[PDB]
Amino acid sequence: KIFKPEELRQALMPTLEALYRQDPESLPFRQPVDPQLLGIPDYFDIVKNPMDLSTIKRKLDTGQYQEPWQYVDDVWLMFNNAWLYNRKTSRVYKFCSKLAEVFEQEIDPVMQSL
Ligand SMILES: CCOC(=O)c1cn(C)c(=O)cc1Cl
Ligand SMILES: CCOC(=O)c1cn(C)c(=O)cc1Cl
Repeated sequence: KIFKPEELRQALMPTLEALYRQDPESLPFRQPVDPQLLGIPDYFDIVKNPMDLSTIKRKLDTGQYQEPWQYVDDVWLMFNNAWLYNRKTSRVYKFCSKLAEVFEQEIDPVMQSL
């Protein structure tokens, strides 16, 4: 079996809600990184394809995903960007690692139900 495109929001939104529920860990991920505002002006020199929770949520609300892998792909893009840009000792890097642990715990039982 599969999750059809029209089933994606109902099946996958709880995994995204679980990320948002992590506070403070999700806070650096809720909106697109604004390099000038955040005092990290080299961000787009390092990160080629930004991704954040608000973008994923909009795509999941508005039918922009056709298959589960596309949602999962954007989530890992968001995490990988943060592990790439931020130092291993940094708050954002460590928050990213916590969110990834939460994501794995939430997405695995959903995808393994198929
Ligand atoms: C996936 C449900 O969305 C949230 O849980 C959520 C969404 N936004 C846009 C927020 O700013 C905060 C939360 Cl908690
Ligand atoms: C809202 C504050 O966000 C950040 O400070 C931040 C977020 N991300 C995802 C980064 O990769 C780097 C920073 Cl500095």
